[PDB]
Amino acid sequence: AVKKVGKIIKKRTKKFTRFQSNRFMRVKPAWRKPRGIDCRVRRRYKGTNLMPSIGYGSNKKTKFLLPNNKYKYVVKNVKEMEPLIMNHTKYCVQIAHNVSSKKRKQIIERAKQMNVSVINAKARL
Amino acid sequence: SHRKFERPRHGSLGFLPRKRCKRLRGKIRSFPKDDKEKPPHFTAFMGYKAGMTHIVREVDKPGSKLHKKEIVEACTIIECAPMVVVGIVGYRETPKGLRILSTVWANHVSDEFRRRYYKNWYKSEKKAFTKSLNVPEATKNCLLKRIEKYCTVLRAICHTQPSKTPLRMKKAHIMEVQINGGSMKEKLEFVKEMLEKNLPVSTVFNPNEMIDVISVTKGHGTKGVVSRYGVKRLPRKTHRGLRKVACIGAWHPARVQFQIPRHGQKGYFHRTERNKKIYRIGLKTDKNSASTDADITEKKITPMGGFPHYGVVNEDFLLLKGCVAGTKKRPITLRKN
Amino acid sequence: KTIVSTQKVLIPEGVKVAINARKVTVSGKYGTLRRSFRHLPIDIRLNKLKKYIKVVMWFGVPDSLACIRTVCTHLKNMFTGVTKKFLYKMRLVHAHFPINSNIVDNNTRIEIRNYLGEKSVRFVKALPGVVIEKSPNVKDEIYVSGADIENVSLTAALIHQSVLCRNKDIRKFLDGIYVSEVTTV
Amino acid sequence: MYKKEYVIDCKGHLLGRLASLIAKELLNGQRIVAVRCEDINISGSLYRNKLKYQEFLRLRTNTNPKKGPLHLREPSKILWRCVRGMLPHKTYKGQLALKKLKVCVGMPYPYDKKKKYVLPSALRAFRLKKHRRYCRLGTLSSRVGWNYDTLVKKNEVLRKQVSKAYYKKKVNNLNEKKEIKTEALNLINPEQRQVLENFGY
RNA sequence: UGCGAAGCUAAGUCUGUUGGAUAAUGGCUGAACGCCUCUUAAGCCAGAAACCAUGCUGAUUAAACAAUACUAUCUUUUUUGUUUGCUAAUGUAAAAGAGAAAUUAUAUAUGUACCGGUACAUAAAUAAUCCUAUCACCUUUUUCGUGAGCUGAGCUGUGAGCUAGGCAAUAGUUCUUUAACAACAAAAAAGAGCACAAACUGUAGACGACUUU
RNA sequence: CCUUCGAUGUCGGCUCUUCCUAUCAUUGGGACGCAGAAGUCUCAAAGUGUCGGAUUGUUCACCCGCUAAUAGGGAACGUGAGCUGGGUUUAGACCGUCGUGAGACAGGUUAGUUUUACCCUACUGAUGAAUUUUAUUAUAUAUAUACAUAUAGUA
RNA sequence: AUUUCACUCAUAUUAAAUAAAAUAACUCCAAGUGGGCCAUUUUUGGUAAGCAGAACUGGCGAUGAGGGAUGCUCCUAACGCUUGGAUAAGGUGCCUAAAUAUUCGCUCAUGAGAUCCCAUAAAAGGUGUUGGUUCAUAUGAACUAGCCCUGAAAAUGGAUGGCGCUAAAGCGGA
RNA sequence: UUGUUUUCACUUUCUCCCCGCACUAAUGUGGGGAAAACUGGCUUUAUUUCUUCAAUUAUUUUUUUUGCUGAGGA
Repeated sequence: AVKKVGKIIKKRTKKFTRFQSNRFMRVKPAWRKPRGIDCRVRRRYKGTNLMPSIGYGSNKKTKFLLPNNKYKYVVKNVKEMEPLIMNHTKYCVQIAHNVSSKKRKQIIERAKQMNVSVINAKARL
Repeated sequence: SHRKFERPRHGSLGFLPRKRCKRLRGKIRSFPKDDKEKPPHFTAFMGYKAGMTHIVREVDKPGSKLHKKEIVEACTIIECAPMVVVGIVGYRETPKGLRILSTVWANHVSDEFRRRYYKNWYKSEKKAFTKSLNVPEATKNCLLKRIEKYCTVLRAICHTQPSKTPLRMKKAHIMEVQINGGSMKEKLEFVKEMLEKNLPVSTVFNPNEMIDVISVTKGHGTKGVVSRYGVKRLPRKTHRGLRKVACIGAWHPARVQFQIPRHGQKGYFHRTERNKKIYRIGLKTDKNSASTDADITEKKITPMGGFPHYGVVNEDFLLLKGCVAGTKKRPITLRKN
Repeated sequence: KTIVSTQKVLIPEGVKVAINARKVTVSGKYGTLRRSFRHLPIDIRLNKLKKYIKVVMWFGVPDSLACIRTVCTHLKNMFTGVTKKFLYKMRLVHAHFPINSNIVDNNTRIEIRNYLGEKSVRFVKALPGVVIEKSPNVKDEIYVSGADIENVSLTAALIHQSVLCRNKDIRKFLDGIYVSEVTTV
Repeated sequence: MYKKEYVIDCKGHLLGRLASLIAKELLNGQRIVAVRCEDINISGSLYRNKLKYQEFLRLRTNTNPKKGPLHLREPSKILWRCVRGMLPHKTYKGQLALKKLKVCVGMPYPYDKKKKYVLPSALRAFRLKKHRRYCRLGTLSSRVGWNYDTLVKKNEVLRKQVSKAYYKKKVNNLNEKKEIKTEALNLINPEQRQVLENFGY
């Protein structure tokens, strides 16, 4: 079912799962196109595991932005945040996972004085 | 394809499942159909199997190769001490079957009767039937009037007296004997008169009368298909043993049918056998219960040395023509035809 | 499908007729007969002061119209059976073995013996309102009489059919009880 | 459909049409109680329907008849089985619909004192041409092995006598109420009397 | 090797129903079709080792049920609530007036009164109907029906009314109208025995189970 | 030649059950070229029963005999983790015919290992809890109630 | 015959019509394939076959969706993800969304009948009923064809898909 | 070898008469006759809100209550 949050339409949630991954442990849920011969899912039999197709693609005006209507940009130190000085309204920042606590604090304070929102602002504290 | 040679199936499917009986006591599946003309009367009794003897009797069958000769017949002795009538149950007819309206009790019931309600009577304090026997006669008569008004089948709860027998068991056997006979009011009065007194075999039955016996057969545990259903033994060369049924079904249906004989419980089955004739009703009081007019010897029924595995028959008894299902000491229900 | 078709029956003199929702009661000096025609779509009109009964059928197809005359004949049979009792005269014929007839329970329950010398008793019970008696003029006769033609004729048929011959040539072993004639009293 | 429970007098109805109507009601969620099931009618002769039931009786799993089609002879159970066949009983919702139905032979204690309804689109009097054969479900059941027909009949005559007494009392009370009302109609103000007279009260 | 109780056991002994409704067939009355016709119309009869019952076996095959005996602190009204694994505590397959008991026939019924019949009424879109809803409060004039306590009977409460009077509602335009039923917890107020095991048994038995003391 | 050649154990008999009816006998009928007796044709009918042996691996057959009758069929040519292994159908060997020969032979003969269930289900017997959105063919001093009733343990 | 000069034969609708005709033509390199099968119509061998062999076209294969209960091939219709609308095939008593619709006939079956493929039925019969036709002084015949009946027997218990349906929920129409 | 022309036979009765004369499905009836003319049909005048003005088609113009949708940002 589609979900609408303002101008943001997500044509589908509950991402596609690999056929028979539910009942086989060696089959991981990551999607694989069933090549098969009599493959049910490949033949598009009713009531089973529909395949992804380009028709589900989201509107390209709102394709990559987060629930805050801003594109995510991942930063590793304070110097990667300079471009946002004049993109603060359309980009939000996210600190990379392997950034230590000092660089994290410095990034948070620099983003705050640049008034750029931070996604994972309360991590490692 | 078809069987090369036909032969009837092994055993009857009308006695299935050949499982152990629920109870030790024989249970009347159905009482004789009530005839409104006859005066009210009891239809059933309970005794205990004592053993078997044989008797000599003079045949009176014209045209029979025996006719005027004296033949020997096997007889079963059933020790029938008098029961006690203790209660009354009324049944009415509903589309769902017979429904009990109520059961009323006598004013006094024996400890032998109360014992049947206990698994551990010895260590209990025997409180059963202690405060419900002080009901006023007003409500007793009210219930009896309702039974007379609405009920169509009357039964009398009566119990045996095992203390009069050599049995080790002390708790009485209880059943209900259907009162067949006159109107509902006449049945009510007939059982009300003898609501607490003894019921001897003589009141229920007569000599030379054909009756039916209901009892549980002698048990044998699990038996093979050969001894349980009578199937034929396999030839001596059979690889994995010969005491079995070879083919237990065709390929299709891809199942075993319930009609195929298998191993399982044999004996301890409930059986109702018809037409056992009463040859003699021997009385406890008389000293020549086993005497005849051609014997004139003073002797009682108990064989010299006691009844094997049973004891001595010190009470009323009846001599039944033929054999009766069950072991010695087995409770045996006798029913009118 | 004809729009309306009727038939008229005349009521004789000493007969009282009551018809309610095609249930007919005919009373006469030989008793009362009843008959329900509620299995037929019929408009029955009884004229009492001018006698006669008219049975009319609206929108009758030939299959249903065939029953108008049947009902009328049944009514006239009730009339005649109530004014003069129906009487079936029966003869018991026999070749070598005479047939012994005994009539009991007030001219019902006729029992015959010695049918082909069988020395076994065959008895038939008369239908309600039917009497069986021996004729006073000719000996091998039997009178089956009563007010209801169905009951009387059925009793005659029962007497005839209770005495059939088995495992023989039926066209040579002719003995049995046969309806000789039908009349009234 | 919108009542808490509908009590249906099954006397004189045709079995299949009654079952269809009951099935739709139960699926839509209406609890119904079917009384006097022994008086249900089936089109076709008694012998023809008896042949149908014999064909049904000859039907059993030959490996184990206990598992087989349980045949059931009470006419109430015959109606219940027909309704179940008109129903998706193997689903949860279908099972709920099936269990919302109660069938009786005769009229037991609660249902003899409540209003009984009738379905016009299922009476024999409206659905069968008179010149055609039909059978009575109680008679068919008795020929098939029920043997409680006469008992239900005598219970019904007793119930009818009780009902007739009740009806006499009700008619007398209605007459008394009518007389009280017609006396009171002259004691209300003429405007109220005029309104009631105008609208038929 | 003889004999061999007991117990098992057949080769030994005992026992193994009668009703309904039908088929075939033969018939009854009887039109179609003036006659005839078992009906190849309506309406009936008799009828078979068949059928269905009866009788018998099971019935944790109905996850079925009844009557009885005895017993477990236990049992009834009001208020507030159910916002170490636990020790206060909530669920609806369906409240919104979930309103409605005569019986029957369908080519007719039902009531009444006399003796199935006769006569007279009633009903014939029958639920297309009827019944039930709002007049709050409080004060006064009072009338008629039910309950406590008192003695067929006085009084108080209650329900339904009559006369006259003056007294309220207000949340900004609706977001389910929180309205039913059943249960549960806390607190107040009133009253109210067995079974298993064990030992024994052997009518039982692979073990359970069963019969017993 | 459609399915099975990374195998569906291939004849018969024995054992055991069930089914069909196109009924052999038994039940009750109709017809006859039907006197009786016996019999033949035929209907409803599948409830009951359809056997002992000699020869042959045999099915079939064919005799002896009993019977009331010794009907015909199906169920993976019912039935091999049920047996048996006589036959067929490996490897030894013999004969006849065929072949130069190795060898062949719906030509005969003799000898030749028959595996596994403790799993699921079915079936047979044996213990056994739990069962409220569940059940009720009533319960109440000629009279109300489903807007109701119903605990649980033992017996 | 060729070559060069002349003159000029509709075109402003195009030397007949129509054309999502240039989505053309051509070249190069290369994959897979080279067991087919089915339906309609035609057709050979065969007693026949879900048999064997061919012709045309469409399919299945390679392909789901709605319907035909079910079904590789039948009918509708071919497929990005959605919201509304309206339909096809086929249905509207319940299962099952929609008619116990309306209107007119027929049919009673003691083994009724009930959606192409499709899940068998014939010769021969009937004084069942319903219409027609042609001969006979309202009769008798002889035909005809609708529905119904006989002909019509098989093996686990059973299948218009089930229930059931007869003032149809059957058959032929509207 | 087409037209044209002609004859009778076609209606309602809650009418009369006769026969059956109560016979009907009937508050009527069957059979056989006479009658005008209500009914029915036709012609002249006035009218269409007493009443009718239809149906189909072509060609036009509105209307009741309502479901879903709102791309874009010049």
